[PDB]
Amino acid sequence: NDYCQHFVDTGHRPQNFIRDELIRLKDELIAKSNTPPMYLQADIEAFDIRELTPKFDVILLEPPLEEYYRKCWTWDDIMKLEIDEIAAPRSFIFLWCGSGEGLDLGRVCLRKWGYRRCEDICWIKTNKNNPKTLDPKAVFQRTKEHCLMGIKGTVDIDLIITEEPEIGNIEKPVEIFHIIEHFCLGRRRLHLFGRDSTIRPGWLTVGPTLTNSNYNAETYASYFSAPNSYLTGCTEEIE
Amino acid sequence: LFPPQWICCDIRYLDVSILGKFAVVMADPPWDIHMELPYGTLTDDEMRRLNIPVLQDDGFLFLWVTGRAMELGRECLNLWGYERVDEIIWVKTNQLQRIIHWLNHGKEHCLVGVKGNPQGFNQGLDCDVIVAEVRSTSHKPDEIYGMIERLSPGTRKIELFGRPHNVQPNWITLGNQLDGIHLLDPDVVARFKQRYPDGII
Ligand SMILES: O=C(NC[C@@]1(O)CCCN(c2cc(NCc3ccccc3)ncn2)C1)c1ccc(CN2CC3(CCC3)C2)cc1
Repeated sequence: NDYCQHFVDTGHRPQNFIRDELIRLKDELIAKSNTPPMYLQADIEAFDIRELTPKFDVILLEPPLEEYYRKCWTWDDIMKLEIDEIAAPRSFIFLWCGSGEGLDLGRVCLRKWGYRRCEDICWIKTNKNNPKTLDPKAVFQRTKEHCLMGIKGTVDIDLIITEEPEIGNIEKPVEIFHIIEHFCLGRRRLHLFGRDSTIRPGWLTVGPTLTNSNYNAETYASYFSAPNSYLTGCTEEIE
Repeated sequence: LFPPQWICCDIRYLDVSILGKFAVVMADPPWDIHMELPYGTLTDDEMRRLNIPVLQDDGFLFLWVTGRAMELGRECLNLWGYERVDEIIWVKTNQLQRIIHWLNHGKEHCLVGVKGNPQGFNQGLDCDVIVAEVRSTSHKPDEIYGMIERLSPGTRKIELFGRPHNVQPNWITLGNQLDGIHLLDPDVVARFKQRYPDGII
């Protein structure tokens, strides 16, 4: 059966018909390792990023693109972020890119801050509860977003399938956090452009819409002072 | 001439200028993806040097990428004069509709580049996600010919590095495992005889 034809016929995106412990202790081990959640309201355009210390093992960059809203950041603004200055020598980035120019401009950024792309994670949005308006350049209906993963220095698939959120809901699937956390990449984890609704144990959120802050660089670096500096986030805490 | 046509050859050495202009190009190149080779790869410069620009004036390029070709194909796609404007991903399932480095790969990507100013194309009929069963290895799903047909019906299309199961009405398949030359468009036949009078390329 041809689900591309079926979509031309009925409006059901092909992904709608994708079908369908053991790794559960690694979830407890992440949770035991997770630092207290930390959050800081900041206007990142006008905020000297270096103030965020120490260097991060993982950065999750979720800038508010105008394409999400059918204050927005252009790729002009994102590129000029000095991400290289707060990223640990060996470290990872997960960059939400949307589905338009970002799939290219986000790769420019990854190279600009000095990462090589190792993984292209697609969020495929089903429309099971509503069998869209197009971008001028668009050739097909765009039914997914891309989260690019970059590495610098020396269980899970690259897909997240969920139902298209309500128009004007800009949240990305929490599953990205599981994928990231199951990688065991370190505990200094930074979420740039989080919201109140994205604050999470084992993460530092920084964003303009945060209503409360609790960040303290000194308190923050104490979660990683010896003997905890090199943990993966997937091991038992040291006694 | 609507029915299938194909050319066994090496897209490196074939003078693609004889084939005229196409509404859609599709290419499934053997990128050197710094891994072990179960087929002859092309080098990055051989990739860059491919004479894709002569094939179109206004129309669409479809370009399968994987690994570091995701970046490199963006380079070739740009060098050849295309802007990337979409990107299809094919979700690989089995017969029961469940999905088949750092992550396990559940998909293959196909960049969509545009060139010139195409007009009269049915933009927005399909969506950028394919769900289709994996057949052989290195085997693109037939569904993409339907999306390309709806997008630009009746028009001339050309496929690079196709295999023999890929030969479709309205297409000309180029590949090194096809069974000789089979050409029906007379203008093509003419130019082919003119450029290759002794039949060898
Ligand atoms: O290569 C491959 N398959 C062997 C061929 O034989 C096949 C027939 C056509 N084909 C040439 C190759 C050619 N030059 C090559 C050459 C260079 C040096 C010495 C000998 C040959 N010229 C003229 N047709 C190459 C190949 C390419 C891409 C992929 C990956 N994608 C496939 C994918 C789409 C969806 C799944 C993703 C997998 C396999």
